[PDB]
Amino acid sequence: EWRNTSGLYVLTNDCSNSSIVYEADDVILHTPGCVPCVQDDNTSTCWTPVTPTVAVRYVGATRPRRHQTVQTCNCSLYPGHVSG
Amino acid sequence: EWRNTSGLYVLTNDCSNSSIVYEADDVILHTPGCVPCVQDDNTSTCWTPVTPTVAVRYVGATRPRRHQTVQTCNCSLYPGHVSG
Amino acid sequence: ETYVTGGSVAHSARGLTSLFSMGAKQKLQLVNTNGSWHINSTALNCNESINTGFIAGLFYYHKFNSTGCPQRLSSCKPIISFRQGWGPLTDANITGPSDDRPYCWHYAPRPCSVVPASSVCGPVYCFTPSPVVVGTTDIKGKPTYNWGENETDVFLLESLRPPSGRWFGCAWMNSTGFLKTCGAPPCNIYGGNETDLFCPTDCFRKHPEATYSRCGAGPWLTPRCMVDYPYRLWHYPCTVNFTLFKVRMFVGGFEHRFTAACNWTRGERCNIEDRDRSEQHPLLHSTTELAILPCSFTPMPALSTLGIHLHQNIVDVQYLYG
Amino acid sequence: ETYVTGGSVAHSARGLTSLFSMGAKQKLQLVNTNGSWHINSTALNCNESINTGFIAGLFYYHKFNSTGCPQRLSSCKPIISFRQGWGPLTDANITGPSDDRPYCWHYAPRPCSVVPASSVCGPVYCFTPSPVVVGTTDIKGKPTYNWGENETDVFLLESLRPPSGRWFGCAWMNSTGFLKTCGAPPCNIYGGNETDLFCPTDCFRKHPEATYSRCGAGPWLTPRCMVDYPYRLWHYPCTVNFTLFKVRMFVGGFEHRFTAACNWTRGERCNIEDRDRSEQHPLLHSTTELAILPCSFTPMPALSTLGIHLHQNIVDVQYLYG
Ligand SMILES: *[C@@H]1O[C@H](CO)[C@@H](O[C@@H]2O[C@H](CO)[C@@H](O[C@@H]3O[C@H](CO)[C@@H](O)[C@H](O)[C@@H]3O)[C@H](O)[C@H]2NC(C)=O)[C@H](O)[C@H]1NC(C)=O
Ligand SMILES: *[C@@H]1O[C@H](CO)[C@@H](O[C@@H]2O[C@H](CO)[C@@H](O[C@@H]3O[C@H](CO)[C@@H](O)[C@H](O)[C@@H]3O)[C@H](O)[C@H]2NC(C)=O)[C@H](O)[C@H]1NC(C)=O
Ligand SMILES: *[C@@H]1O[C@H](CO)[C@@H](O[C@@H]2O[C@H](CO)[C@@H](O[C@@H]3O[C@H](CO)[C@@H](O)[C@H](O)[C@@H]3O)[C@H](O)[C@H]2NC(C)=O)[C@H](O)[C@H]1NC(C)=O
Ligand SMILES: *[C@@H]1O[C@H](CO)[C@@H](O[C@@H]2O[C@H](CO)[C@@H](O[C@@H]3O[C@H](CO)[C@@H](O)[C@H](O)[C@@H]3O)[C@H](O)[C@H]2NC(C)=O)[C@H](O)[C@H]1NC(C)=O
Ligand SMILES: *[C@@H]1O[C@H](CO)[C@@H](O[C@@H]2O[C@H](CO)[C@@H](O[C@@H]3O[C@H](CO)[C@@H](O)[C@H](O)[C@@H]3O)[C@H](O)[C@H]2NC(C)=O)[C@H](O)[C@H]1NC(C)=O
Ligand SMILES: *[C@@H]1O[C@H](CO)[C@@H](O[C@@H]2O[C@H](CO)[C@@H](O[C@@H]3O[C@H](CO)[C@@H](O)[C@H](O)[C@@H]3O)[C@H](O)[C@H]2NC(C)=O)[C@H](O)[C@H]1NC(C)=O
Ligand SMILES: *[C@@H]1O[C@H](CO)[C@@H](O[C@@H]2O[C@H](CO)[C@@H](O)[C@H](O)[C@H]2NC(C)=O)[C@H](O)[C@H]1NC(C)=O
Ligand SMILES: *[C@@H]1O[C@H](CO)[C@@H](O[C@@H]2O[C@H](CO)[C@@H](O)[C@H](O)[C@H]2NC(C)=O)[C@H](O)[C@H]1NC(C)=O
Ligand SMILES: *[C@@H]1O[C@H](CO)[C@@H](O[C@@H]2O[C@H](CO)[C@@H](O)[C@H](O)[C@H]2NC(C)=O)[C@H](O)[C@H]1NC(C)=O
Ligand SMILES: *[C@@H]1O[C@H](CO)[C@@H](O[C@@H]2O[C@H](CO)[C@@H](O)[C@H](O)[C@H]2NC(C)=O)[C@H](O)[C@H]1NC(C)=O
Ligand SMILES: *[C@@H]1O[C@H](CO)[C@@H](O[C@@H]2O[C@H](CO)[C@@H](O)[C@H](O)[C@H]2NC(C)=O)[C@H](O)[C@H]1NC(C)=O
Repeated sequence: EWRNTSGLYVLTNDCSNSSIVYEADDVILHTPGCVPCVQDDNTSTCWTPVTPTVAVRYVGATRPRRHQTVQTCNCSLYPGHVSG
Repeated sequence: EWRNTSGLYVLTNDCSNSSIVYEADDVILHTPGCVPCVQDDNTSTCWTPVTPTVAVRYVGATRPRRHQTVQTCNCSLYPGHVSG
Repeated sequence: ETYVTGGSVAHSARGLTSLFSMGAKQKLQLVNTNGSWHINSTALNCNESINTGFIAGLFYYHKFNSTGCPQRLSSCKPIISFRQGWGPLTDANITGPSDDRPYCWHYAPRPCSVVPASSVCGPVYCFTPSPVVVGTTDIKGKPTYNWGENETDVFLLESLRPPSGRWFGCAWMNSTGFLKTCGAPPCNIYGGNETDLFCPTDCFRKHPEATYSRCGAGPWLTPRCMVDYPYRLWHYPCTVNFTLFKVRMFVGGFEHRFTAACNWTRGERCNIEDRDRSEQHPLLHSTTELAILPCSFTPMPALSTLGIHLHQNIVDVQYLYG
Repeated sequence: ETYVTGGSVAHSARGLTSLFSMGAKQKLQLVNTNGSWHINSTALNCNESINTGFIAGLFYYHKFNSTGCPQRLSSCKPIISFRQGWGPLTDANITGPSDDRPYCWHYAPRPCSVVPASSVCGPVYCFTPSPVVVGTTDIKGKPTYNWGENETDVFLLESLRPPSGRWFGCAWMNSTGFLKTCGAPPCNIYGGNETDLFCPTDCFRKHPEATYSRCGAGPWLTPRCMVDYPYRLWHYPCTVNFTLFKVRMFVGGFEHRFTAACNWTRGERCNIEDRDRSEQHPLLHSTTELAILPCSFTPMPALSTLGIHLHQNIVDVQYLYG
């Protein structure tokens, strides 16, 4: 729910190392309260959440892999709200 | 918010003596959290609330009178819910 | 006819699970002991892991022998049997012997002090209202210094109220299988044939502002309902026939989510007096319906107006858009 | 451009009120005193009633002399200037002299002990977060027995945390017009050039779980905002230019509603770091819009999903239906 930067706790939607229960090479499972963000090489992005417990990279949900669990990632806290 | 009966506190929507700030012959003013209910003679009825702070007997809202501030009143805690 | 809508029941939460076919071999049943009824600690395997215990509890739905449960529950009393309450709340001081049977909902516990693990079987569960398992640490190193004799690996709780401390209360079973619990001091409602209730939980009907946050200490939220956890049957046997509900607490500013069981059966008289205060918050926040605890209510007024709106026959519903 | 939507301002909450035409004659202004800036207690009528004080405060919108306010506020520091926090919370023990100026948002107060009324002007307000006035009782009858000399009608507070006690903290001014406040002990966030913040309020950014309920003690909710009350203008002079918002607290099971002021101006940089936790709850519970304190957020997840959704340019709004 929060991350550490320059000696200052700051709110975020990135998952901590302890907030993820299981992760696969195309699916992450996590406790509700955050959203997965992953960096592979000079490229970090968000993961699409559906039924917030489980998140997908692209919408293709239907062999664990440790995908770097990184938190230098902004999205989902500014919705970019489409007109409801 | 609650009333006394047979040594047993029970929830209610009736206003206490301390929950009413001002009352007139046709209008009561009260703190939010209850609804006025009045007995005149062998007849106790309920008061219609609009903008819950102030309640009116019948819908004719627009000289104080002490209107008996009784709590033998059941209404509004079963809504008799009309289909939404 | 009084019934519920969102009430989930785990009585038959099984199918074709006949691999074990007999209680995973650690059969549990109640045995009398000189006029006292506790669990059969003899067979009762003790050194299981969390996963093994979870597997064991999955199979425990049918084989529980409902024989001593009524006469054991005869000790417990309904909320009506006690006397009225008034005045400001004061923290009670539980001291000396406590003859009262701890499994009753209205049991006042002692403060959660240190306790060696040599006299406990199974995990110990504290209730920051959601339940948590508590670990231990070796006794030789720290200056706790041998409460018993050559003992090790000792539990310690030492918690204040969860807004300041860590948990309301904790529970377990001691070595001989008897239930043992502790928690924060409860509220006295008289200092500031019947008996004086000491309010270990939300005693709304017997005291108006004796809320769970101020007064609750232990797994009991209402005299009818409690917070569930995998070892609920392990500790309290007689609560097997309860029905489950989803609960959102919002305690101490933080958000708490868990499930609750209730001693509810279809057809119970629940006109207006058998309603107990409890603090839920909406899970979906929409559809204007709240799956609240049966025979209860919440201090959350309606959207447009105020006044708790509750249905005649179905009690688990809390209405909005009055 | 950073601005707000629901921000109500009482700077010009007047019109054609020239009946008094000069501050109802009890002009308030700040005066230096040997390097200290306090309110001029000399004229400063003292024995007024609640209605008279309310009338006095209604006219007080324009004649406030903004001269000593900046140099007086130079003592106060932003939340950034302090150091980081970690570990479990521990209650601090404030003792000895307190050189720090009490009007700062980050002032750790002493426990709210007894206080004679011979050295206080104006009403004293405690904050169960909504404000309440505190009365008195004569010192002769009770054995408290003459703290000063032939003094009468003393004040006593003696409150724990509002979940158990009665209020977080209380504030007033002493006879010479200097601000005096007390409250529950704050949290120490280090025991378990910069300075060690002692967290008298919701220090979310400097400590993650140091919430208002656990740590807050006093009228300050956030380092930017505070709970308003009729004598806020009386007690704290430099908060004249604040803007008001409606707040729902829901503390300790009970429901609390009041108004809050904030040191907010249009155009303040509020990208992501200048957000402070504050446990709000919906007033209308619909339209998916939450009127929240500016530069802040609430731990109430969205309807279908979670993750706090906040707007780029308007900060007072909390979004639902993500
Ligand atoms: C939970 O609900 C179940 C389902 O009703 C209860 O099981 C039933 O309990 C009654 C009361 O003991 C049993 O009646 C007795 O059965 C014995 C043995 O058959 C018989 O000798 C007695 O004369 C009497 O009829 C009933 O058979 C039993 N049914 C089943 C399917 O188990 C259970 O007692 C409830 N437990 C609690 C804690 O409420
Ligand atoms: C769930 O609620 C039911 C309904 O109250 C509980 O059953 C009740 O249990 C009490 C305690 O034994 C019974 O009271 C006793 O009744 C006997 C016989 O009348 C009397 O001699 C005793 O002095 C005492 O009053 C009560 O009759 C009984 N009622 C019913 C309808 O079964 C049940 O124990 C509760 N279970 C749990 C797990 O909370
Ligand atoms: C597990 O908990 C049970 C429940 O308290 C313990 O049983 C109790 O044990 C004590 C001492 O072992 C018994 O006290 C003794 O009995 C007489 C009976 O009059 C009592 O007056 C004396 O104080 C004497 O010390 C107590 O009666 C007994 N109660 C029951 C209901 O069995 C059990 O000892 C605990 N086991 C362990 C390993 O801690
Ligand atoms: C709240 O907002 C009002 C409105 O802007 C502020 O009043 C203004 O304050 C400034 C700063 O002192 C004044 O500028 C100075 O005015 C004096 C006297 O005219 C002049 O000698 C100085 O050279 C300087 O220009 C400004 O006049 C004043 N305007 C009005 C209409 O009062 C007020 O200071 C703000 N208060 C706080 C606490 O932020
Ligand atoms: C409301 O927020 C504004 C913005 O932070 C506050 O104004 C700021 O007040 C501080 C305290 O005096 C100023 O810091 C000081 O600045 C002087 C001169 O640069 C420096 O020598 C000191 O060491 C100290 O850093 C800060 O400059 C000032 N900023 C602005 C933009 O005005 C204001 O005091 C707050 N008011 C309330 C009632 O909370
Ligand atoms: C109202 O509150 C103010 C704020 O504390 C009081 O002012 C303080 O008063 C004390 C004693 O009256 C002063 O202490 C004395 O001054 C020296 C200065 O070095 C100090 O070292 C000694 O401890 C000595 O007792 C203190 O300096 C003074 N501080 C300020 C900023 O004015 C005021 O006395 C209070 N008035 C009443 C009637 O309670
Ligand atoms: C949003 O993303 C930015 C970059 O993608 C992150 O870091 C900020 O980057 C900007 C651009 O230079 C800096 O001005 C900020 O100071 C950076 N933030 C921090 C905390 O150093 C960051 O994840 C997000 N932006 C901010 C301001 O947090
Ligand atoms: C609803 O109203 C009734 C009467 O209008 C009130 O009193 C109850 O009346 C019924 C009818 O005989 C009795 O059976 C109940 O025992 C009465 N209640 C009590 C507490 O004695 C009462 O205001 C409401 N009903 C109930 C059950 O509280
Ligand atoms: C329930 O308790 C009884 C004792 O009252 C246990 O009965 C004994 O169990 C041991 C262990 O198998 C046997 O060696 C004895 O022969 C049994 N004695 C009697 C009289 O039955 C019983 O095992 C316990 N049930 C369990 C552990 O499931
Ligand atoms: C449940 O436990 C009770 C314990 O009393 C069993 O009742 C005993 O059953 C044995 C043999 O089955 C006999 O000694 C008597 O019928 C009972 N003894 C008593 C009452 O002292 C009962 O059989 C058990 N039922 C199940 C299904 O396990
Ligand atoms: C606000 O207060 C200041 C206090 O200094 C006033 O400034 C004084 O004004 C008088 C006459 O107006 C001068 O004789 C003093 O020399 C001034 N003080 C200083 C330190 O220069 C100021 O006039 C007041 N303004 C208002 C509008 O009340």
